[PDB]
Amino acid sequence: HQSYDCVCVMFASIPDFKEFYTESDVNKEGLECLRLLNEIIADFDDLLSKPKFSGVEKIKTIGSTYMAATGLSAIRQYMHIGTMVEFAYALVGKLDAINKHSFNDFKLRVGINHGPVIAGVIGAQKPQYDIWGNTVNVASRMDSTGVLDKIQVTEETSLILQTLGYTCTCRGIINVKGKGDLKTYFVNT
Amino acid sequence: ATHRLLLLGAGESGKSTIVKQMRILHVGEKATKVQDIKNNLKEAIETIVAAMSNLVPPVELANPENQFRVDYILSVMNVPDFDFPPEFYEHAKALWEDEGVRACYERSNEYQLIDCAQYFLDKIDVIKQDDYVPSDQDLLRCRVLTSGIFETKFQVDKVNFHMFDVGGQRDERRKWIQCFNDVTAIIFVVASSSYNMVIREDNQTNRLQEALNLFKSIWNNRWLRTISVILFLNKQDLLAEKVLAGKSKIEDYFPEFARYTTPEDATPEPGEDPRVTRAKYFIRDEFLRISTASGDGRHYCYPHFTCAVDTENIRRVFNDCRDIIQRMHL
Amino acid sequence: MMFHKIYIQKHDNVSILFADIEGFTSLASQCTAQELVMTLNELFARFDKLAAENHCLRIKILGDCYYCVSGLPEARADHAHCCVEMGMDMIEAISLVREMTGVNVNMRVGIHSGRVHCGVLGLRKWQFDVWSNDVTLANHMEAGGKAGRIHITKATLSYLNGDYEVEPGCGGERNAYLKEHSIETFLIL
Ligand SMILES: CNc1ccccc1C(=O)O[C@H]1[C@@H](O)[C@H](n2cnc3c(=O)[nH]c(N)nc32)O[C@@H]1COP(=O)(O)OP(=O)(O)OP(=O)(O)O
Ligand SMILES: Nc1nc2c(ncn2[C@@H]2O[C@H](COP(=O)(O)OP(=O)(O)OP(O)(O)=S)[C@@H](O)[C@H]2O)c(=O)[nH]1
Ligand SMILES: C=C[C@@]1(C)CC(=O)[C@]2(O)[C@@]3(C)[C@@H](O)CCC(C)(C)[C@@H]3[C@H](O)[C@H](OC(C)=O)[C@@]2(C)O1
Ligand SMILES: [Cl-]
Ligand SMILES: [Mg+2]
Ligand SMILES: [Mg+2]
Ligand SMILES: [Mg+2]
Repeated sequence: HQSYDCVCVMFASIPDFKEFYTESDVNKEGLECLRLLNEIIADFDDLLSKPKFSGVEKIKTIGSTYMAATGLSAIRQYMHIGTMVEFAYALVGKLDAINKHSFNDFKLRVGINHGPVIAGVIGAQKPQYDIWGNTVNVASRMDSTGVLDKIQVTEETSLILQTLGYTCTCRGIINVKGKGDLKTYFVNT
Repeated sequence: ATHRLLLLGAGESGKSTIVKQMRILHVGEKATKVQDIKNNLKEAIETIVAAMSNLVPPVELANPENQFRVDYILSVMNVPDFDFPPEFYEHAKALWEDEGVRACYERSNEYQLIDCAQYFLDKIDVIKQDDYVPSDQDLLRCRVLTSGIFETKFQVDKVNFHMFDVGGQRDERRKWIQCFNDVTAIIFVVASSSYNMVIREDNQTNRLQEALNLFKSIWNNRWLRTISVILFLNKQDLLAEKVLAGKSKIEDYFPEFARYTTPEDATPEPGEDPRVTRAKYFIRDEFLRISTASGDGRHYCYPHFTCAVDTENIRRVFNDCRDIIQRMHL
Repeated sequence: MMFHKIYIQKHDNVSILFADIEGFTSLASQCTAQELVMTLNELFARFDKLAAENHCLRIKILGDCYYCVSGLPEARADHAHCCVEMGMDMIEAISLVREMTGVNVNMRVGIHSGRVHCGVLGLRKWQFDVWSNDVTLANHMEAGGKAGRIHITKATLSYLNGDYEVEPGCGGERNAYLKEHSIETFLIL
């Protein structure tokens, strides 16, 4: 397994789900809930097969959190970075689409970042594909502390986005365990 | 062959009331629901007196004396555990007797007020007895909000039904989906009389219009594109009174009514004022336009002019349903 | 036809185990980005082996968080000891590699026993996972555990048939979730 120098990792989570999940005899012990989530996760994958997102890779799904990444199909140079944001919106358009038919108000929370990672597989049993790198740790932390319906980008990510036609706002400082305190930004719409 | 029926509709639409009939019809605990009846009685009176002054124009009592009873009903309004002292029923009745209090009642649409209002208030003398035992009608009339999903399982002619009651309120609609998968049919409930009222959720959205957009939301659902809806246009009685009373014209809440003329296939019940016939079918067609738009014959809509409090009308209609469930091989 | 076919299935009487490279970033700040990935892969390579022996089932690897479960695929009434054993192995295992890592590390195990809902979500890049409140508790148990020790629930203990020496875990004081739901916890000796 190789390592890239510029991969754009994204995390889109639904905080409002852990509560939605109920284990009552009525909902078959939380089956009906997972059924809804299954719809959601599926509705999200029906994006990966679209031409404009032909460069996005669904890495996995942790709980109700979607993990994608753009720029793994390589050996602007930072345009795949803007596509990850184009995708973030995508998920939203679809997450609120579901809300129409479920009488819900699920809000998505995103954490985008970009930098060196280490793609590859892991695990002897049934080898599974995953990318490592500090770049990933910050992306996740850029979500767990994000704000609903807001994408959280770092400084340079902020910069690159502006040089791509994006307006940003400073969230303020945030503590990223391991990297200390970091200044973050919210993408404007 | 077991079924799963999901009752859907806005708040106080009458879902809970229909599930009651199913127990009354196909299924000494009352000592517990007596409390709930006295709470209705209390909320009813205190709500009316409370709106007296807030309404525009304000409503004045016909009895200046009753002003002291008004102070009472209010001083106890927020009270946690009310003991319902023998006085309560007196001041309460005294107020129900007051002409101004009733004057304000005839405008109860201008504020949120339960339906069993007049019903229960007209029997304070009975509910106050320590030997008071609720009739079956007093249960069909009692009003308690539903929060969550509860499954009533009854049987008819060795056939099983699994009734599903959910919260009609908005914040409740999110739990509905948990019953969407694998459901025989949908019993959609509509407050056919609540056309001149607004919902409790925001005090602006017309109760009927809400029931419409809600129906449109269900009918045009991405998970109910084949599930058939048994539309229950309820509260026909409360409707007719309003229509005949004529105090609040329909073409003033739903202007499209002015251009409406009574149907052809109209089968008006024995001795029914054409004005009513016209009105009730209006409300029904309003719903039919929603179901006629899409669906593409993958699912159908079977309306009904029901009255959930009438165990007689419910026994009847529930059969016209049981037929559809068989006839359509659902 | 209406909802996407969901590939899930309820599974009662099963034990769930979670593990974490306590202080991962404390070591992630001295080892090359790669040496960590090799170390990590090295570790879990051994784990998965241990896993198949103890009748466990690796479910998914999330960075330093490894979690399997016993009682599946085929229901084994011995689902209690399996994870305890697994927990045992993961303890010594990490210590062996803790040498080659040339840095202070240790596993924090958590085990709960209840019912689950396993399968796969969405429709792309499928990955076997598990879901239930019990699954959440097991995770939280791990979170509120101690280095080198195996934290368990009173539920997990009622399945060990008094075959293990235990002591008060007092997890209520280490993890909020355990506190909130007043969960009696214990530690294997
Ligand atoms: C300098 N950092 C790294 C260099 C090479 C490879 C990874 C890292 C790194 O920062 O990894 C972290 C996540 O990306 C990474 N991680 C977490 N979930 C996932 C995941 O789902 N996939 C991948 N690939 N990595 C994940 O594991 C790590 C654990 O962080 P947690 O926030 O989960 O805290 P903790 O598990 O409690 O350990 P701690 O320091 O108290 O003890
Ligand atoms: N007069 C009259 N009252 C009715 C009729 N149907 C229902 N009600 C009354 O309406 C009130 C509200 O009914 P209910 O069945 O509680 O609504 P709901 O849909 O179950 O509302 P929720 O409980 O989800 S919030 C009750 O007090 C009941 O007695 C009817 O046909 N006529
Ligand atoms: C999806 C629903 C729900 C409620 C069910 C569940 O058992 C989980 O999926 C686990 C515990 C469980 O699947 C094991 C993995 C992991 C990663 C620990 C999940 C997350 O913590 C989920 O929460 C998040 C934060 O998505 C959680 C708790 O969410
Ligand atoms: Cl209604
Ligand atoms: Mg109800
Ligand atoms: Mg750790
Ligand atoms: Mg971890």
